[PDB]
Amino acid sequence: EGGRIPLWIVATVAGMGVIVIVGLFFYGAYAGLGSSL
Amino acid sequence: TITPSLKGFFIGLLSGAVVLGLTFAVLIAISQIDKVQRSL
Amino acid sequence: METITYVFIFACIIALFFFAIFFREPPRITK
Amino acid sequence: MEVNQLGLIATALFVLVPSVFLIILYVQTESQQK
Amino acid sequence: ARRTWLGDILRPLNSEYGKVAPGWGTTPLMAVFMGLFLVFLLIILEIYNSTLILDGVNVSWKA
Amino acid sequence: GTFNFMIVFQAEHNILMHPFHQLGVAGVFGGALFCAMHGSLVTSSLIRETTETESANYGYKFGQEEETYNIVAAHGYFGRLIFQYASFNNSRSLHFFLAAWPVVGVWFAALGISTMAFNLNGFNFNHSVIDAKGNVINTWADIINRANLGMEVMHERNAHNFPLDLA
Amino acid sequence: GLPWYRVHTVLINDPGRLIAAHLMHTALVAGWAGSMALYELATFDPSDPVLNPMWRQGMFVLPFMARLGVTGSWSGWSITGETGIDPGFWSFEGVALAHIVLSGLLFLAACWHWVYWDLELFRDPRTGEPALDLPKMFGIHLFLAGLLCFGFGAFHLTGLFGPGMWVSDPYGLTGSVQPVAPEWGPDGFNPYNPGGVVAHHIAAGIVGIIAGLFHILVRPPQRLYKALRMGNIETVLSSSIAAVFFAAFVVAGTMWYGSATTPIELFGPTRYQWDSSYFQQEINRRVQASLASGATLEEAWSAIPEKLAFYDYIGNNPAKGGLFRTGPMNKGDGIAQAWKGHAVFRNKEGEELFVRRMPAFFESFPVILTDKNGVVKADIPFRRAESKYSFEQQGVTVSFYGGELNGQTFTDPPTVKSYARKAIFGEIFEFDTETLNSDGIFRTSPRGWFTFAHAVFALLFFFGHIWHGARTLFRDVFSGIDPELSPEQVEWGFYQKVGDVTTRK
Amino acid sequence: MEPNPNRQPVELNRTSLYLGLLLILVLALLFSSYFFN
Amino acid sequence: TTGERPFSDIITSVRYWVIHSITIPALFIAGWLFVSTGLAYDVFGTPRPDSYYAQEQRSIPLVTDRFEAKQQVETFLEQL
Amino acid sequence: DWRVLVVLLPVLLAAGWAVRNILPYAVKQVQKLL
Amino acid sequence: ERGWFDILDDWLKRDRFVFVGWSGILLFPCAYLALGGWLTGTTFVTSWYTHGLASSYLEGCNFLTVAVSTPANSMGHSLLLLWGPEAQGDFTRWCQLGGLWTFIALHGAFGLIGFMLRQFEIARLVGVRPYNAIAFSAPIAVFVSVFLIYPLGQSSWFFAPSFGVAAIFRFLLFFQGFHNWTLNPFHMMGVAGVLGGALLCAIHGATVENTLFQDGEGASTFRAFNPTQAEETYSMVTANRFWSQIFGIAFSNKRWLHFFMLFVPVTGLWMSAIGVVGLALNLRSYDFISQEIRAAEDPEFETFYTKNLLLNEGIRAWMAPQDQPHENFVFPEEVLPRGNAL
Amino acid sequence: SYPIFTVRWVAVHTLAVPTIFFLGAIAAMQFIQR
Ligand code: CLA
Ligand code: CLA
Ligand code: CLA
Ligand code: CLA
Ligand code: CLA
Ligand SMILES: CCCCCCCCCCCCCCCC(=O)OC[C@H](COP(=O)(O)OC[C@@H](O)CO)OC(=O)CCCCCCCCCCCCCCC
Ligand SMILES: CCCCCCCCCCCCCCCC(=O)OC[C@H](COP(=O)(O)OC[C@@H](O)CO)OC(=O)CCCCCCCCCCCCCCC
Ligand SMILES: CC1=C(/C=C/C(C)=C/C=C/C(C)=C/C=C/C=C(C)/C=C/C=C(C)/C=C/C2=C(C)CCCC2(C)C)C(C)(C)CCC1
Ligand SMILES: CC1=C(/C=C/C(C)=C/C=C/C(C)=C/C=C/C=C(C)/C=C/C=C(C)/C=C/C2=C(C)CCCC2(C)C)C(C)(C)CCC1
Ligand SMILES: CCCCCCCS[C@@H]1O[C@H](CO)[C@@H](O)[C@H](O)[C@H]1O
Ligand SMILES: CCCCCCCS[C@@H]1O[C@H](CO)[C@@H](O)[C@H](O)[C@H]1O
Ligand SMILES: CCCCCCCS[C@@H]1O[C@H](CO)[C@@H](O)[C@H](O)[C@H]1O
Ligand SMILES: [Cl-]
Ligand SMILES: [Cl-]
Ligand SMILES: [Fe+2]
Ligand SMILES: [Mg+2]
Repeated sequence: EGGRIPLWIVATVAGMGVIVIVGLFFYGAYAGLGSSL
Repeated sequence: TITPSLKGFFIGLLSGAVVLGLTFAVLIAISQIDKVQRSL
Repeated sequence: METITYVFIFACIIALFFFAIFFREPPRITK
Repeated sequence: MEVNQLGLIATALFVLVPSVFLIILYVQTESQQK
Repeated sequence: ARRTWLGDILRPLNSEYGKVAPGWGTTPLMAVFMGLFLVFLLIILEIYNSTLILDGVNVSWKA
Repeated sequence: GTFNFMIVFQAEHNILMHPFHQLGVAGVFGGALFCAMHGSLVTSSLIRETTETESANYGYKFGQEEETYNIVAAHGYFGRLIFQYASFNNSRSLHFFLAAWPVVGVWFAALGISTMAFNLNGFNFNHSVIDAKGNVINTWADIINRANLGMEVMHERNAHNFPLDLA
Repeated sequence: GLPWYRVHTVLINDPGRLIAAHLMHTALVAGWAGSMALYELATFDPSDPVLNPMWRQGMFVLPFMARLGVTGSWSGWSITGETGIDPGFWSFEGVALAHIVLSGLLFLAACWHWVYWDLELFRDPRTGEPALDLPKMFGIHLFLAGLLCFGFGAFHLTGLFGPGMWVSDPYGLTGSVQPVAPEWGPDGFNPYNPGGVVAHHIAAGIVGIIAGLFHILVRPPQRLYKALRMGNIETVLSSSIAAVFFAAFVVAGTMWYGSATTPIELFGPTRYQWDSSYFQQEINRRVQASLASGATLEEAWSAIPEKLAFYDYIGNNPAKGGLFRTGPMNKGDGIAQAWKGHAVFRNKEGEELFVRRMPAFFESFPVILTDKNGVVKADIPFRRAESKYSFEQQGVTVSFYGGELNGQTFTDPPTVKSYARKAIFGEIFEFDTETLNSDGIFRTSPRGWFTFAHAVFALLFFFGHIWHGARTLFRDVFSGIDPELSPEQVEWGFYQKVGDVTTRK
Repeated sequence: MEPNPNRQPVELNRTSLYLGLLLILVLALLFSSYFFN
Repeated sequence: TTGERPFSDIITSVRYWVIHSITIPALFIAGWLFVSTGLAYDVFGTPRPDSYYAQEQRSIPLVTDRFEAKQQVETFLEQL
Repeated sequence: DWRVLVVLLPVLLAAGWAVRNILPYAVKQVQKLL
Repeated sequence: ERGWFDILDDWLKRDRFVFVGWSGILLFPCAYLALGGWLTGTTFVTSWYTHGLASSYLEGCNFLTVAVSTPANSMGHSLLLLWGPEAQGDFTRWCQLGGLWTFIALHGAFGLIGFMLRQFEIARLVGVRPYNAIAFSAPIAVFVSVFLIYPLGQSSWFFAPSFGVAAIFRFLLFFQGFHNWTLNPFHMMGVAGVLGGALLCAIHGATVENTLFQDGEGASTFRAFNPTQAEETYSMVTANRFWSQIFGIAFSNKRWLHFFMLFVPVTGLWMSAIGVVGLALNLRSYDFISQEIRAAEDPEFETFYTKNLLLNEGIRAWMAPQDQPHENFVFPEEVLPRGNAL
Repeated sequence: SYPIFTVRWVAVHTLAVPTIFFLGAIAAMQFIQR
């Protein structure tokens, strides 16, 4: 139904998802492959 | 005779022909189905 | 001769600055 | 310094030929009426 | 305009400005020659490039 | 002397791998891009005020009250080149962007040099990728490193007496 | 008034003065050709086609005259090193004279067409307006182009009525002008097959005659005439420039990679012949064959032609020059005098060592010597304190086979090192560095210079094509857009089809 | 002969002269070192 | 406007998220598995951490022939 | 290869669920155009 | 009149969210594949067999170090088609051979052509002059000279830029060490066009924003503009006076100003392209002969020009063995040029 | 009222679909150890 889930919630959740995934990528810089260790 | 690279050439030639053929077929089809509306 | 040439071109550029600023085509308001 | 002997004439003409061309065009613009 | 002996002889060759064949005319035949020309250029490129290698065609100074 | 400064800077700080210099490049490459963009779009939409034989620049008169190009037409073009909401229709917003993009980028460039001044250097991924046994698997970062080493060992060839170049 | 960058636009509506300007341009170009040839003849030294050929002397037009059969001078020499030959009128000088006379006649014709610009021929018989029927003009010109192209191939290149063209062996040792039969099989499309060149001109010529006839007789489709604006001479400018940049890119490529039409005796070797050690391989093949047949090492190397050794030298690689390193290759390394012979390096244990050659990328290169298995055996150290491989430590010697130094062995470490430094360039030569006050710094050949100018011009002509294409298709808005242009045409949601008013919603 | 009607006056204003001279002089200041080499 | 439904309307609608609470995670998990199963290595020919070198080899398996390049890589991969 | 099926298994189950949730509105769109 | 061509033309030119046009038939597949190829390569594809490098996220590289690397030097200038005589239809081997490089370069090239055709097509339909297409000739001159002409003059594609952040950085440093590219006057004009362009962007934007007429009550001034307004939103007369008094000269003509904004960075990029065409043939501005003659004879003569050559010499010797692995360079420690201590 | 499948829909998905797939792939890579 076109308008039920408020756009500000979608933006906040989408944004948080981006931070989590990019955060995971940064964590990976320090562990496993590409970590220098 | 037909060297392996001449065969490769024909294959690349047919693949491009198929890519272009299908593309224009699909676009011609969609253009005929969804016509623009003009005043008489 | 090279030093003379380089200094000459530079001097000509500085002279050009002077004329471009003080002897410009004056901006005139019209429509 | 052992520079190329044609460097002087090349530089001089490079400056003079187009500079002169512009001066010719400018002056004959100014002398037109209006 | 000035007429000359040569101008009069050549007159017919410069008299059809703007003359066209109707509609699409020979465009379809033009397209086919263009298509064949494209394939031709592709062939000579790929030979020079050693992407298309043919018997008896040694792309080198040694042939 | 400018190029000398740049090469030695790269050797000692790996400036290319520093995000502030990368932002700087984005600022100047983008500033040039947007300059050409704005120039082309305004020029593309100049209103016809001149004949074929005269320069279109005589179509604008210094201090005229009317705008000299059609922004709606410029927007109609650029919005179709990409998509509608990617193009500006507000001139003030457009010009703010033109100011802000290169300025902010060059601020970061300035800050790159000003912070590498205190030896907080570009990213160092030298020997970052290692195989199962522990063999170093080189990346383009390590090839950058080889170039940097060449600059380092050669620069100021008579100036260094001790093994580390600490300033 | 007209801005400076538009002054020549006064010719757009003036066919007669356009022909005059074209005539003047043609006169300038032919005059340049004549001048250039005369300048080259005033400077060229014909005494040594082996070690001082045209391409070592900064000759640019000379190879183009030689390519098509002009090889001799009225003074008696020929580029192949012959004496007492009679070239007839069509010597280098005769070719230069013809271009100068042509230049003059074209200049006079330009003057006539400038003054008598108002010819009835240039006006449309129905409107009295200046008009050129470009579609038919194209057919006429294409037909003539076809005729000339066919005749060039069928008569000149074949030698049927003409001299033929420059051909040579795979190593550029025995080049000469020869009649060439057309190659009609698939090898005609091999860029190194000269028969392909002959076949091209015959076949493309015929196709040009046919298509020319077509274009004279059959009018353009209304739809193509309108789309390509065939009533506007600037459309022809746009498409011609396009064809020209295509052609410019092609001649740059074939000059750089080499082909039957860019022979190494005329333009110099290619960089790729150095990249693949093309001449070194052939030299080695010949030496091995001589040894297998029972010759001594001295006899084996002495049987290597001077000219072949000279190709195996980096100073003749066109990828070793500089943009502002001006003039002949002779101005850099010198006028080559003689091959010093083949340098063979040995350590104290008597094992043969090979100097690592300089790749084209490198303005400078270290001296490193390896055995036949590529293991480092000697070098010239930078830092000395931890040197292990110095010529002094390893007792490196150098012996020469063939050339000036045949039979000699050098043991003095600075002398041996001096020869090793030369060996990074390949085969070692003696040069006259005094005659031209040579500076010791590598310059490119006419192959390099030709390729540079043409790749640059080609790229710039792409902009020209784009510019004049834009001018042709957007002529109606050249002075600006419609002052009454409706917002509906440029806003969204009014027309179903962009810029078509009949499709309004 | 009758005049050629295609003839047109030509112009270069003062600003263009200044811009042109600047281009030329600056190009000369740049390329001159390479000419002297 | 050009006719298509506004993005804001779409991404705030229940039917969008009914569909995409499934399609989005599925694609993410598919990508994950492309790597976790090791299929990514074999599709593209990318060495695993244990397949860059043979145990005693310290020479890079560089391609040196144009037309026998494919066979060279095959030969290199046999030597693992 | 078995991993090809394991990797594309979530994808095909997602495409099917999307079709089931749009088929009444997809048939409606196609019939309107035809 | 209203045949299949005209019907197809109607559909291609529909006013939709993403305009298609005839140019879209070329643009969209080539652009999509170029971008897709890059993302694919940098995520999954190695450079082990062509360069001896890891180059993908899969191998452990990050955003800055991933690349789609050029093919091995032994590939020459092979088009390296999937069905060509090198890969022979094998997708895996094709990736291992650097087939994605020519894939991206070539689709990228036809993509840029499609984009510039798109610029022409849209301009014609909307009825504006095609200056945007014309300005885009500069990005085309750059892509073509650098990614195609440069490697074509060299031994192989190997020496073209690799499609990656750090790989491009490597390309810059290679050009410094081998070509002394900073000394090249065509590169210098490029720098002037880019930095001059960025200057013009900043100064024009700032000038407009600081000579605005008050056309609203808001302290945030953006809402006080209407696209359809006839009036200029800022004062050219005030802008002109400010600059005339600050800098000595100022624009007075708005059409000249905006054309000059096209001209500067467009011309600069064109000049840099010409320089790279020269470098394709090693036709460098590497040296000043007068400087070298003096320095060789006079061991006390030193300039910043001679200092920079020493750096180049270091770059070449230190980077070459790993950067050019097909050469099999072994430079024993003792031959490496080094100053004192370092 | 509004169409569901459009040119815009295709363009969006040609980018969106591989992007999410790729992100899952790169997410998984962060747990790989030598
Ligand atoms: C059987 C008869 C016959 C034979 C034996 C030949 C033989 C030949 N032809 Mg000819 N031809 C013929 C009939 C024949 N032709 C006919 C009937 C026509 C129609 C009129 C032509 C039209 C024609 C053309 C247009 C060309 C030839 C060329 C050639 C040569 C090919 C080898 C070469 O050097 O290519 C080198 C050229 C190529 C490999 C083509 C390059 C294609 C490029 C890549 C296209 C893209 C251009 C674009 C601007 C590039 C920008 C990007 C770049 C800068 C990176 C060879 C001499 C070529 C030539 O003149 O060589 C010197 C050539 O260009 N022919
Ligand atoms: C296709 C063009 C072309 C080519 C490839 C050659 C090639 C050659 N010539 Mg010939 N020549 C030509 C045309 C050409 N020539 C013309 C038109 C003339 C009349 C001027 C001559 C007269 C001539 C003479 C008298 C001599 C040669 C010589 C030579 C050789 C050395 C070249 C050299 O040192 O260049 C040097 C090249 C440069 C220094 C590069 C030029 C770069 C310019 C200045 C760039 C300009 C930049 C521009 C201003 C920027 C604009 C920016 C703006 C748009 C914003 C070489 C074989 C020499 C030879 O050895 O004779 C036996 C020799 O003595 N040539
Ligand atoms: C067959 C080739 C050709 C021909 C016949 C033309 C002809 C024309 N051009 Mg095009 N153009 C070309 C190629 C060509 N162009 C190329 C290769 C480029 C990119 C460099 C351009 C870019 C271009 C632009 C941007 C413009 C034109 C314009 C024009 C028109 C007026 C020209 C004028 O009055 O200049 C007058 C020129 C001078 C008074 C001096 C120019 C000095 C030059 C820059 C340096 C010296 C060059 C030297 C003498 C010649 C070297 C020869 C070279 C080929 C090796 C005219 C229709 C103009 C137009 O469209 O008007 C409406 C215009 O604005 N052209
Ligand atoms: C307009 C869009 C477009 C364009 C311009 C290109 C262009 C290119 N592609 Mg790309 N591609 C596309 C879309 C496109 N592609 C799409 C949609 C896909 C997904 C399937 C691909 C997937 C793809 C792959 C995997 C590869 C390419 C490759 C190439 C290159 C070589 C193509 C070739 O040699 O074909 C030659 C064919 C033609 C030029 C068409 C000929 C049509 C003529 C006019 C008609 C004659 C044909 C006739 C009917 C058939 C009879 C033959 C018979 C005798 C056997 C070139 C850069 C290769 C490359 O990048 O290698 C590095 C490569 O490996 N493409
Ligand atoms: C950036 C590139 C570019 C752009 C934007 C333009 C733009 C323009 N061109 Mg030019 N053109 C170009 C390059 C370009 N051209 C090249 C490289 C050539 C060959 C010399 C031409 C030849 C040309 C002619 C003869 C004419 C134009 C004209 C025009 C105008 C009308 C549109 C048109 O005809 O496009 C043409 C379409 C294209 C350039 C797209 C080509 C797509 C090809 C067919 C894909 C091929 C794929 C290939 C086979 C894959 C294999 C690769 C291989 C390496 C393996 C417009 C100003 C016309 C004009 O001036 O009208 C007034 C005109 O008459 N063009
Ligand atoms: C790096 C660039 C520097 C910008 C920095 C500024 C940061 C601010 C962010 C602005 C970014 C610009 C995006 C504007 C976005 C914006 O701010 O406007 C918001 C806008 C709102 O639209 P609506 O919700 O009204 O829905 C649109 C419909 O109503 C139209 O029918 O949504 C979009 O346009 C995003 C669509 C995503 C695009 C998906 C389509 C993909 C197709 C590919 C495009 C092809 C291009 C053609 C060339 C080949
Ligand atoms: C504000 C934080 C500083 C960031 C820089 C952006 C704004 C300042 C730079 C402008 C210099 C150009 C010359 C003046 C040009 C000029 O005169 O500007 C004029 C322009 C309009 O002026 P107004 O008077 O309408 O508004 C400003 C005040 O009066 C408040 O209404 O000012 C603004 O738009 C300020 C916007 C601030 C809103 C926050 C922006 C934050 C940007 C985010 C950056 C993130 C970086 C990401 C990198 C990875
Ligand atoms: C009239 C006459 C005559 C005569 C003639 C003559 C004597 C001639 C001539 C001529 C000539 C004698 C000529 C010429 C020429 C030349 C030229 C035309 C040139 C040019 C040049 C240029 C253009 C350049 C450029 C450049 C430069 C400077 C530098 C670098 C770059 C370039 C390359 C760009 C006679 C008796 C027969 C008879 C009848 C009449
Ligand atoms: C190659 C190839 C192909 C194709 C393909 C493709 C088409 C692909 C694709 C693809 C794709 C299409 C992909 C994707 C992707 C992606 C991604 C991976 C992403 C991402 C991201 C990110 C991570 C983000 C981030 C960020 C940014 C950028 C900004 C700011 C912030 C942030 C941080 C958020 C084919 C089969 C034909 C064939 C052969 C080859
Ligand atoms: C304007 C000067 C004219 C001088 C003409 C001298 C003709 S000389 C004549 O030239 C022929 C070339 O076709 C040669 O075949 C022939 O051997 C030679 O004697
Ligand atoms: C208009 C003045 C031109 C006069 C020059 C014509 C030279 S004519 C030329 O002379 C050569 C050497 O004697 C002969 O070898 C050759 O057969 C002959 O054609
Ligand atoms: C996609 C390639 C474009 C080539 C255009 C050639 C059009 S061809 C043209 O098409 C008309 C309808 O469109 C027909 O009425 C006519 O019979 C046919 O000759
Ligand atoms: Cl230093
Ligand atoms: Cl110290
Ligand atoms: Fe503006
Ligand atoms: Mg990790």
